[PDB]
Amino acid sequence: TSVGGDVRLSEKDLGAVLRDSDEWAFLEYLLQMSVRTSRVRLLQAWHIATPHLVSAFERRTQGRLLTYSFVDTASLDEDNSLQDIARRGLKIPMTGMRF
Amino acid sequence: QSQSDLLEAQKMVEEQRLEIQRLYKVIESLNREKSLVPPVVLAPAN
Amino acid sequence: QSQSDLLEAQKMVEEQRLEIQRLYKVIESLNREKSLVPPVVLAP
Amino acid sequence: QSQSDLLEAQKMVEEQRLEIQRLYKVIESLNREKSLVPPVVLAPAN
Amino acid sequence: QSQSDLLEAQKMVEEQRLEIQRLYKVIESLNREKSLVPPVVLA
Amino acid sequence: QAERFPVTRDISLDVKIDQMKAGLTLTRRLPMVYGTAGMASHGLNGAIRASVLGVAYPCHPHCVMSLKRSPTLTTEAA
Amino acid sequence: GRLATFTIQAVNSDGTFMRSGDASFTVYVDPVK
Amino acid sequence: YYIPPGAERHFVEISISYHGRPIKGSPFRPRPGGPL
Amino acid sequence: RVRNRRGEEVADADGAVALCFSPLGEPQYSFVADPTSSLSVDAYRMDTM
Amino acid sequence: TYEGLEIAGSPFEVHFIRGKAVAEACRVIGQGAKTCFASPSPHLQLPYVNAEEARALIDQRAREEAWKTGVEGKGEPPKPAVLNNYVNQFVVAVCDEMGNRVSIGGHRVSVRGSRGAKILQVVDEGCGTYRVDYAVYLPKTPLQQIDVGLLEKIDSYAWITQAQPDVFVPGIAEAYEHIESLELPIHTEAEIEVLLNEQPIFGCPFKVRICNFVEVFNAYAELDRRSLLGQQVCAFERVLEEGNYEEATSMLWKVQDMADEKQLKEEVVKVLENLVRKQLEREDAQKREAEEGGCTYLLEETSKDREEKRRREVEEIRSQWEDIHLLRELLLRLNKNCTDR
Amino acid sequence: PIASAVEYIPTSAEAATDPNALPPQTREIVARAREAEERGENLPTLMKVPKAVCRRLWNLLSDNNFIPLLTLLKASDGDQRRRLVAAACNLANSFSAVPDLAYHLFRYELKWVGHLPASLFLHSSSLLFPFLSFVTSSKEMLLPGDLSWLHQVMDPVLAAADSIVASEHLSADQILRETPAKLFRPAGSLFLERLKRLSLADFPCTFRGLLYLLADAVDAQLRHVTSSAIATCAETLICCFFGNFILRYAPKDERTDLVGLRRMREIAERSRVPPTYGAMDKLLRQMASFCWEAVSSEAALRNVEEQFLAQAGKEIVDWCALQLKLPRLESPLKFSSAVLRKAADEATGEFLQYILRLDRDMREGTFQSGTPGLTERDVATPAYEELLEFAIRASTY
Amino acid sequence: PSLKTLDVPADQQSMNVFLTRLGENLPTLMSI
Amino acid sequence: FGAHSLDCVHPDVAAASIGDSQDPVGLRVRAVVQSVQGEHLCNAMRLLVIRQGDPSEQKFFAQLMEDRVPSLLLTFAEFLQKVDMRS
Repeated sequence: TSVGGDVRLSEKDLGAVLRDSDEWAFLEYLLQMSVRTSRVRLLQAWHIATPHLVSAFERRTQGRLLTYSFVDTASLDEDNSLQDIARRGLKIPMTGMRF
Repeated sequence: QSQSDLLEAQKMVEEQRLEIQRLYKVIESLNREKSLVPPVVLAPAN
Repeated sequence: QSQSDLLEAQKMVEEQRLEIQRLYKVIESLNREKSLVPPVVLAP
Repeated sequence: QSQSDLLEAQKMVEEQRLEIQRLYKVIESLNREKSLVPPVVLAPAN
Repeated sequence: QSQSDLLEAQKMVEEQRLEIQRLYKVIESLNREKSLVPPVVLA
Repeated sequence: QAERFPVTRDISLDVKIDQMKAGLTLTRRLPMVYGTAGMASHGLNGAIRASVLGVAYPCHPHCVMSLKRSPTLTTEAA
Repeated sequence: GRLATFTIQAVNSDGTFMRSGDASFTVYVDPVK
Repeated sequence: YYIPPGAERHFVEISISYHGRPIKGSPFRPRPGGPL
Repeated sequence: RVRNRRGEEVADADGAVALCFSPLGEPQYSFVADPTSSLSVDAYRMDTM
Repeated sequence: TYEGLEIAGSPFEVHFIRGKAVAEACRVIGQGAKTCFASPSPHLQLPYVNAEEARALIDQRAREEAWKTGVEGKGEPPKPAVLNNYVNQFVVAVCDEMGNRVSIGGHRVSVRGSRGAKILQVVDEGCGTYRVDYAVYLPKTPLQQIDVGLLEKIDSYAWITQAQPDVFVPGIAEAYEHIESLELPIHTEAEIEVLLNEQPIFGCPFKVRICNFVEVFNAYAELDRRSLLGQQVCAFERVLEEGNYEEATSMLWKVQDMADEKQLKEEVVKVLENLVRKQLEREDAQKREAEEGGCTYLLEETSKDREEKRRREVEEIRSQWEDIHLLRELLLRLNKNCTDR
Repeated sequence: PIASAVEYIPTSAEAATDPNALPPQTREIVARAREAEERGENLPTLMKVPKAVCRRLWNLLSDNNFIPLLTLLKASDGDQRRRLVAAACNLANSFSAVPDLAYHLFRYELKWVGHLPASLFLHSSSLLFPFLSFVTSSKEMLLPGDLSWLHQVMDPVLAAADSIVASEHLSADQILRETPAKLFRPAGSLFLERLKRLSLADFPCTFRGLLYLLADAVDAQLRHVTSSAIATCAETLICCFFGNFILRYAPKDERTDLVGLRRMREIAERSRVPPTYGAMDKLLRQMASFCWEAVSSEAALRNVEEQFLAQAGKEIVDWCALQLKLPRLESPLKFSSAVLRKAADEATGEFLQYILRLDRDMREGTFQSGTPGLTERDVATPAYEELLEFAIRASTY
Repeated sequence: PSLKTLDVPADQQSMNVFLTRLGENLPTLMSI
Repeated sequence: FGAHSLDCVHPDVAAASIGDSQDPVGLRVRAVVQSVQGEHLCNAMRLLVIRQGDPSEQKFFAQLMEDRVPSLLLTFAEFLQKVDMRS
């Protein structure tokens, strides 16, 4: 939640999600379904999945099942700051992490 | 602290030497290729 | 000797940095001075 | 005294002449940049 | 022989003293600018 | 002949400097007679590759048909 | 352990150079003890 | 080289060497100096 | 490389080697509240990374 | 340890050295990535200053003074101004590919700042704590067009979003959308680009926001009042509001006359006669081509006479370019003076 | 939108260590590169006349005891002569034939001045002084170890000159308008004192070699080391070796017309021998001037500066009379090879261009010889004609 | 941090002074 | 010594170069050296100037008596226990 250092989320790094697009409709529906209320609305969205992490995820979960899930960034440990998530891909501690 | 910075130093010299090696390859190729570019020829319509 | 090897090696660090500054000066020279572009000739 | 000068003036001439050679290269390095077109060469028929 | 090369050296050196004035007047002339124009006029 | 007429020398030279910037070194390919083959080099996917990368597919820099640049010939062909 | 090379050019007794190349010039190297 | 106080009966050797190839007498094996 | 009492490089010497680690020095820390105004890069990261 | 018993001498001292310092993992620490305090530009160009500024002001002030209103004789302080040159600061900490600081310096960090930013130093400070300190310079003549009302609003938007993003406040996103659509001079934003081995670190480009639009406007307007021209400007602006339009416009005739600088004019005039004299000389050389075309033809040229001819032709184009540039410079300067008047 | 004002131009800075926390050795190196960007030789530290052309040119230019080299070298007049004597030393350094060049240039120059008195062998010749000036006082011939040794002997002497300037508060105008013997007398005595603690063995093996070569050549064109050979080797030591160290490597809006004038004063003041250094060189020239007098000897020394210059001269005579007369030590001529393959390129380029220009100079005919007595027929030797055939062929090759 | 200038904003010489801030007599000695 | 850098100093002439620049820092250095010269009976002690980084270095460190030289690898501390258990 502290975006690594004091850095603004720019556009040359991790991309922006446009307003009233079909990604601004997909993130509304899958989140409003989990909370079951319409009083949840999004004001900013970003895209984190680099093609390095997409290819690594596809090779690992070949034949598995894929679930969409949310994780709170403030409750996330400080080493999984948003700058490091754009590099490594949300490293798992040896004690595991829930979803 | 002097020893930890010392073993730091040979690794930094080695990494800077690799970046020198990359730069000498690019400089050599750019200088060699900067005589064989085909110059463009323009002619009037009328 | 531990400190003297530190100052001589940091001297080599400043050697390699100044070389990196300077080869990048030739790199930004060739890119930005428009010598990697075809010259133009006006034939009739 | 006429050899202390001509060993002072010859250094002055030689140092400024080598500085003239850096002069023509930094003039020509600017010229090409700040310019808005690769060298234009008018080539008519002899 | 010493003065035949001293008048050569002094006349030469004053010629470059006017040329330092001539030539790094031009780099300050050129900085001072966004983009010049081609010298071609054709016609 | 296979070294002085390569398949691709890429669109420009500023992209060579870009690949050095935040990237890797440069590639040297040597003369090579046979084995410059497959698709993706000069098949019909070389045309799709040339349209994407911004270059020309047959004989990458040009479509050479003569031995000298002739203004006279282009003026008479206009 | 590498070459140590020097060039000897034969000279006529008056000063001009013999551009023919017919003169043996043996070289004996003596390490002084 | 130094041997720690309490580890003098151990196996101790020194392997001074240039780039890849050793020197005369490596893998040098020093013996305990004083008695016992 | 394993050896016996005099040293002859025992081959049938099935055992186990462990690499337990320990730290060295004095236990340092820093907190610095709002490490951004004072440019305290030493303790901006909270587990002193 | 083998079978739980120490082997050889095994307090084995192990050093650990971090891996390759990847550029995009470096952190930025400080307020210098959100908030840049603008400063007056040293590349300012006030209108022209001459000696009759003091003579016209002293004569006019002491004519109203030295009798009843304006006895003076106090030595009142003119209050010399308090312009602030701000040096904003932020520190780039170089880390490796899993987030550990580099213990010594020596890396390549180049910082380039555009649209107002002027990077002064990037200091090593021993261990890698690369400190970038900069100053944002705002241009003079576009700033005075925008009123204080718009500059104050932009100042308040940058103050509230210096820590929390634009999302957290209810309305800032359409406020900055309004600001970009106000399509105004000054970028209202400064650019900083930080590169390690010339690769962009995370969050490049840095868009720092200015929070002194009010302060640099007040300092610039106070500098215009302090300058000798603007004292005469406020002299007749006080005249118009009370009335007396004839004496009001007479100070305009006076100020325009002394801002119609004579010295730059006949330097243009004299070198203009010099250029036209040169033009007549070059076709006179075209005339003497026939003069040395009706003679010689049996008096042959020498090898150095060709080489000196090439030298005089090159130096003739050099001198032609020299006095044309001088004219162009004088003309641009006179154009500035005329625009100001 | 947005006018192109001057504060919106992008500005680039750079990472640099604070120059108060750096050690002085890295401070010297970082500052040396930052002065080298004004000088413009920041081209890469690693990086065409064929080798057959360069070899064949030296084989012709070495003919007949170096007559085709020193005839062209005398035929030039005042600026190409400096470039040909520079190219001669660089080409001789490429093939390491410097002992052969030095031996035959000393013989030919002394032959040409042999009818002329002994006191001015060095100072009325044409090529003897510029040859030793370029061999032992140039960037592309002198060794970095030789520069360090030349620093040692003369830096406490020049610092003593600086200290006597600041102690008496002498202005820069007063140095250049007063005799150098009046002001810098203690510092000159320091140079006399340091010369006696020096042996020729301590000289860095190239100065001793050239002193030995010039001694036997002067002894040849006088008639066992004679007294006139003592004085002329002292002349090439104080005037040409040490004198060419002080006057050589020794450290320490507005209109376009006005900014050019402001900087031109700066670049002419920086590249300028300071007045206390130039006057100290003048004193060393005057010490060598009295060297000939003490050798030939009285001459009525009525001053306070004249006893000092005569005693300086006589002690220089007594020092050079001993050290030159010792049994000949090993004296190998060592020279820098930092620029060697490139230095031979404009060397062979300069001779091949000069032979072609001189041929065109004689054929149409405007050749003014710089040497008073060397005519056109001495240049029209058949050896020069065969040099012309090589220059015509090698222009295309 | 800021630099205090009383009119005529800071030139390059006065600026770099602030950057570096932020980041018996001799004649008897010579005669004895 | 009047030298601009360390590589302008060499051991052979730097003994005679002390105090020649007439700067009170270096003239004090000559005062200290000459005081040690005259404190003993004879004024003839030859002075070497040994920079860090030369082959002539070990003449200085071998006279460092608390330290450990090639001849004896004992400090003054370690020699003191060895004369104590042997006593």
